Amino acid sequence: GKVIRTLRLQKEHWKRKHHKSKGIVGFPTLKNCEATVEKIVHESGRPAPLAIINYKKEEKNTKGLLVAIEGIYEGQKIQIGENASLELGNVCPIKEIPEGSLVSMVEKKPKDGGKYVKSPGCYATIVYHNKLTNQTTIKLPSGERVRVTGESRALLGIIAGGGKDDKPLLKAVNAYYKYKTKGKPWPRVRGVAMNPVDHPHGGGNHQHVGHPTTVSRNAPVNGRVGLVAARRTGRKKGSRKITVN
RNA sequence: UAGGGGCGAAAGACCAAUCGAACAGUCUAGUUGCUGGUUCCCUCCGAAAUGUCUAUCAGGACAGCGCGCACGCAGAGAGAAGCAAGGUAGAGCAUGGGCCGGUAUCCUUAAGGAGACGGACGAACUGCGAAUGUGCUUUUCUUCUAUGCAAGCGUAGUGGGCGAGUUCUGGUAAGCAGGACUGGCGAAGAGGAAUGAACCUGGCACUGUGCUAAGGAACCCAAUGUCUGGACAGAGACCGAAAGA
RNA sequence: CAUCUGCUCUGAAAAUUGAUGGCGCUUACCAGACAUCCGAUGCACAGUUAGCAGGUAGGAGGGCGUGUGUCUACUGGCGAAGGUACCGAGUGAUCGGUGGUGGAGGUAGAUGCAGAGCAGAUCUUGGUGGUAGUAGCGAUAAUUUGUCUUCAGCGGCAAAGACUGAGGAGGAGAAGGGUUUCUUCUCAUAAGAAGAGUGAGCCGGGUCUAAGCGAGUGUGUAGAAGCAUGAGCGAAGGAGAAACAGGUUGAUAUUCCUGUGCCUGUGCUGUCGUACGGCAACGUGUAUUAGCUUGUCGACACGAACAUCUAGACAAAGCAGAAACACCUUUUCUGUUCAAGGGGAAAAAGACCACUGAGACGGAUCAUCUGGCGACGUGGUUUUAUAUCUGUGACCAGGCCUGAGCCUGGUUUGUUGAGGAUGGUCGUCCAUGAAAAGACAACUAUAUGGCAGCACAGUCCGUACCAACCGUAUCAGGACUCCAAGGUGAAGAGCCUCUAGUGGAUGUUUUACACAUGUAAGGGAAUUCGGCAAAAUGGAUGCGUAACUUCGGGAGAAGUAUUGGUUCAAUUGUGAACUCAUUGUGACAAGGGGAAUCUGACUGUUUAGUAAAAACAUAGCUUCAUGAAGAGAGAUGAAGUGAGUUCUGCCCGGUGCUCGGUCGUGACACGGAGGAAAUGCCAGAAAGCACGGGUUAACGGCGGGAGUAACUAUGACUCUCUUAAGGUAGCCAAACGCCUCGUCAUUUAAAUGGUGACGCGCAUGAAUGGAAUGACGAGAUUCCCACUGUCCCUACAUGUAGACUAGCGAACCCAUUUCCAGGGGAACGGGCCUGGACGGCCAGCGGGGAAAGAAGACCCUGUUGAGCUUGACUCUAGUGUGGCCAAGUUGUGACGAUUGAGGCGAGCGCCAUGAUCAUCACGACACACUUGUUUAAGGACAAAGGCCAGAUGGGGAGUUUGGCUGGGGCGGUACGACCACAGAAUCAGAACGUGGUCGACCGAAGGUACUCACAGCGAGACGAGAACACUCGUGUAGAGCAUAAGGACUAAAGAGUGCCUGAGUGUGAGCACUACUGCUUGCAUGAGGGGAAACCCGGGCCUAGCGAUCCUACGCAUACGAGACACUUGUGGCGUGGGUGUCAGAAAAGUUACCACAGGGAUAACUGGCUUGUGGCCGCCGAGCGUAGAAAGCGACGCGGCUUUUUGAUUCUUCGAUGUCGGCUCUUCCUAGCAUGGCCAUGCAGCCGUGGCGAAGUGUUGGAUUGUUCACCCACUAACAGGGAACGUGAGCUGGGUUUAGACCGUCGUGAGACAGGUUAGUUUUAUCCUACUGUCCAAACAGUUGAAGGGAGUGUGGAUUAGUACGAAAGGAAACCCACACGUGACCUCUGGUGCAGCGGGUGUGCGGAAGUGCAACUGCCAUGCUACGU
RNA sequence: UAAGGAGCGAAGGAGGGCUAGAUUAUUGAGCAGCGAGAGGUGAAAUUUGAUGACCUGCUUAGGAGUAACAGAGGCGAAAG
Repeated sequence: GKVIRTLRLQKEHWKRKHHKSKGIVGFPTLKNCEATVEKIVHESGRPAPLAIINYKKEEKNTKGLLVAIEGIYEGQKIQIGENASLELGNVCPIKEIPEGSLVSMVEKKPKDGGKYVKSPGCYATIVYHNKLTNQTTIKLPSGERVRVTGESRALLGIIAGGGKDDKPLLKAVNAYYKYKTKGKPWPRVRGVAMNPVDHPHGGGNHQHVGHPTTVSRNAPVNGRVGLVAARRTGRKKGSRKITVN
């Protein structure tokens, strides 16, 4: 047969375009700074708003981008790095923040610029500090617990734009605007409605799959469709998670 | 974004009147056990549609039947006369299978059974047995025979057949399917059955005079009349049963 | 009288008209005989001749002709070759001469070399016919008259008549074209030839940057591709310094000329400058370069309402000129202009500054709103149009003259108003709506800078025209944009007009059949698969509006009434009166409505060119995988179901996916033992596999049999088999039910239909999603109201073609000689044989030419393909897993490998610890390697490369998927062997002919020598019986012989008993159609067997139990071995084993309804032919039955025929094509007689019937369900018989069924896919030829006639009278003449319907100044003549 | 007014809403010790344990609750 939809959309001419982008998002590199928030802006592909910051490096003014936490305003002064106060919207070394606190834009290793929590409405929880090894345990929004060194930086607050998934998209055109900038195929034609030249689920005198939909992790790429390496299937209840800090 | 690739609100849709794999050009005069065609005259000879093996059944090869060149040469698609083998037609029912009825007598019953016998029968019953056909010897056995036979060598076509008379098997039968024997049409014209591949007479270089065949002889149409019996039905010359006055 | 033989007779019925061959024959027949004649390519005689003589496929011998070579002989201007008429020679292929034409070359003989002879190939190229002066040439607005040319153009010009109608058939640009544009001449004409024509600082290109492309360099590659970075490039419609009026040419113009300007720079001469004002909001002053830095401009979505301006359009008055006047009118028409640049208001809308000090309150918008972070008020500051003036006069209208110049006007007011411009507000979004070049301000330094005059400069390329573009063209198609008047009306709708633009194949009143349209008595879907098509409804205003519902909707529900003109009131609500001959959204424009069911939620999308859908999409719902990112779990990808409401039961046995451990297996490397060494051997061994768990909103799956309740039925209850679990809740003859047209109710006169119920449901059912509704479908289906030419049943009229005529002018197709009936024939003839008939012409028509299209698409065959699937065969990319490979450095412990000095148990193995090399975790440093944490972080790990080895692998690649066969498939095996039967008494001998057997078994069931029988039957012998052991007599096999069938065997070949391993070893010859195989037989040998010996034995009493080349295993002796020699491996020879059952021997699964190619009537799906089982119809006999009684009527059990209208059986004709079911329409034939006419019998009183005979003239209907033929009901009737003609009839129609490609359901399949199972959507081409048929002319002067031959026509019902009669116990109950009607036939318009071309009238919208006369769009009342039936 | 409503003074109650804290207990994980059974009942089986249960230490993570004092005691319109 021919090449499936899933492979074609991974070729280079289909990658997302950057022509409307504001810049690369991430923290400054300097040990200490005082910054001012210049503007709060929407960026074409992203639902969380961005804040433009201004800080001096040598004598010269320089500009950066952060993801906005909820409760900043244009004109606010913010303090970055060691010796910053625990005030909403400051950036601090993680070892300085008390247990049970909520944080965003956490660095996985020092000076990486911030990864981890970046989507609207999300946060992470500080669950443990180890005074020997200088590690800290953070609980991520998937439920995963990960350990990071005390020298990493983090932003104090919750990411702006929460609640967005409460309102249903009642019409086809509303879905159109949401997926127009994403990589997923919309509208999505079902594999059982294709001919066998186009998809492993195609063909036959009734619409059916005909073979089990759970497939191996090591299966060849042009036929790896369906539920890939599923441990279980169906709507029944699972089992207890195992937890360590 | 480009061909075993694209693109698809999915129809195998669309990608320059081309898409269940584009166009241009080359390899390439790709291959073909299958269809079509294959160019002058006269003379002489003249088939086969069967057997064995084949991923064989619309094809091959080997053998059998033609022709050419021919070393050589007592032979013959016919009879007699001695001699073998055969189990069909007819005939029979003696081992085996198998239908109906029995006198005297016998056994029991007071029923039935057996029976000295008669009638009816078999592709896989036989005690007897033809005609026709087959083989052996003898030219020291009639009759024919050189314009004849012919080892050997080289090489062709053929390997869908069909029909008549006599017979057979399967089938209600069939211008049906399948065998055997002797001549045909295939590859055969001419005269006759009004017409007809195969039926009757009878086998063809080219002319002329006579005669016959088969079939005809009022007229169409070359040749026709006679004698004796039957027969009356718009009958017969061409044409159907059991049953009948 | 009874039998038998001959001829006649009865049994004896088929579809166009018919066949002893015809006409005829009764003395042309049947049977028995007789005469002699006619008749072959045969026979006789005679010529010619080698004479011996037919011939396909095929084979051989001798000759004729063509282009060129070598030689010999000749020839041509006193006319060569060629070509054309005649004449001679040869059996023939061919050859020779004569007369005209032609104008320079040509042969005869013998040999040599070949591109060496045509009727055909749907042959190749070129040229020409018939058809044929024919088919056609005419969609759109429309044309007439005069006059000149033209020389014969509806060409030009005047006057009329029309049309596009400002979302134009008008005026311009772009893409595309490229001289098509202008002048002259000529026809050569959508034709040529010769010239001429496009002028810029201010218009556009050359500039900037979007999405993006990229030279070079780095890395890579055999070279490439690719990847990282990046000079340069990327918009004639995005950003982008500065121009406008009026004139002029045959053709250019914001480009030329005149006038008035502007931008960017340069230079001269004058003339001034180095600062101030306001509480402030800010002003006055035309101001230099340069630089940091901060900001602004360039610089931006959609939608709605409200202001203001400008084009435009109206109406009054003034003047100037036009139109109209039988009448009337100060009625009607055209005009009334002002650019860029300069100067400049009031106004409206917002910002802001000073004073002031406000509320349970003031201000303010069409709408939101607004104020102590300062309201109202009073005075100011600033930003954004426009009117008006100047632009020095141009331009327009009119008058007077004129081959030129003068003169006069261009004045005032009101209403409205964009489809253009601008301003400040408001709404929407999980969508927030480009960059850069180039500018400007503030701040800091620095200063000869501003203005006026005059002068200079600004390169290069494009510039004509389009109705001329792409479709083979002068093609009804396609193709990016701009400007836009008046009336009617909501409206750049339709209809009518102004500005501007427009047109030719000719004449004829022109039948039939058409194509676009009108109208119709009475009836109203009766029509048809189906209301398909048409009709009906229609705008605005008011009254009045149901079920159900997600509460939004349904809803314009439905149902009803009103509407013109005039003259008034009243001011947006509307009222009232008067008036008209059909009435008023008058033309144009403009919904039919209701009740239910199946199905998809909705708007949206799709097979360009047969499918618009129930299919796809969609919002919502659920599952899966991941902490990797230029992205970071409210994320990023993969699947399934299909909005909302309400539910979503049970199963982890199989298959898959996933998790955990090894107990076993499982590669290469790395080790070990041995040997002179190679080859082998042993260990070792990840992941996988196996094993144990999880998982169905994963693939999917979800039962049988018996009994049992006070009538019968049914079974809550019991028992029994069975499993992974035995279909829960719901729903149903449903788009899913075979039987099936299921049963009951309702709808109709009548229901294969619809709806409601019921349910052991062939084969319903739960995100392979189940069930109940709303709103919305060009979706499928049933019914009702309105409405109608769909129909009964057709008639009349209009336009355009068509017929005839002038001008112009083709194609398909074609072996052609073409009237029928029967016969035969390749089984349906135009042509052949025997009969019936025989002409040409013009216009129509569709019976035939199995008419033309196109090497049948269905079906089979080919050792021909391609797309797609998987549990087919053999490989492969990707993904995982192991060991090894760039000398990192140094610590600690550990297991392991190798050998000593210790200890235990009757020097052994076992237990202690001490030295020698690798080596697995763990630490701590920095040097390889990694990362924009980069003057940095990690770190010998990772990540990325390389060489070998295992695992997985329809993601892909190649290929295969036997044969015979009463077509193929499914089934069997007639595919290798053996016996019997038949195949007309040797042997042989076919069919999916008949009855069967084989793929082995046995140390004896083999070899030998000797002994004796057997199966039964008749007597005996205790228990002991039907049947126990023992005896005597008979006993030709009635028994046995392992295993089919046949043959064979008696002191044995059978049953016993003894001994043996001949079921030896070498090597020959033969038989069965004879290779393999099986058997028969010769000679030589054994320290061979059995027997006294003669004799016998190298398997089974005989006929069946089996297999090549190459490779490999074993036995046997004799060989070979590379320069030489020794050994371990190897190679030769003979013979046996390991195996091919498709058995004279390849290594192999499906599907195509998406399909291709070569062929086949060697072979299926129609018709025809042969047959007639089965279907239908008729005879013979007489057992019984009929109230008696064979036979009025019947007729068992048996027996003989006919028919082709049923279905089989067979495969002769057609696969380079004979259009396939039913209906509609129309004609003819048959009889086996339903009605109607004449008769005979009766169990015939009469009435009504029943059985038969001669007879085919005239009849045999309207409907409901269904695609039906068929069936079954209702209504009528004299009666509602049965059939044929290529299952009559598609260049006659229709297209409901079946049978291409889309899609749903059930059952089957792992799947692609299947299903004489159900459902819905699905392109019907061409006559102009010949012949037939229908009419028309000629053959046939004119007037009057004749009648050969051909055609043919009237059929039936009722009433009255006989008559309440005959006849019958009664009840009942018949038989001419006359009159009324229906159907059919032929005519006719006096009457009555219908139609409206000629004729008279009326109104609506808009044109010609009014009235009168009238155009266009079309509407409407009456109606001559004519034609017609619903009339006579 | 030994009818009602407004108000003053000192005091009492598990009456109600909110904010910030608490002693144990029951489960779950981590690590350490030990080396065979634990659980449950009238009596037992499903079941769990050498991948170390049970029991004893130390760490942690959550979400409920307020024992004994506590009564013919108190409060509220009742539910509480």
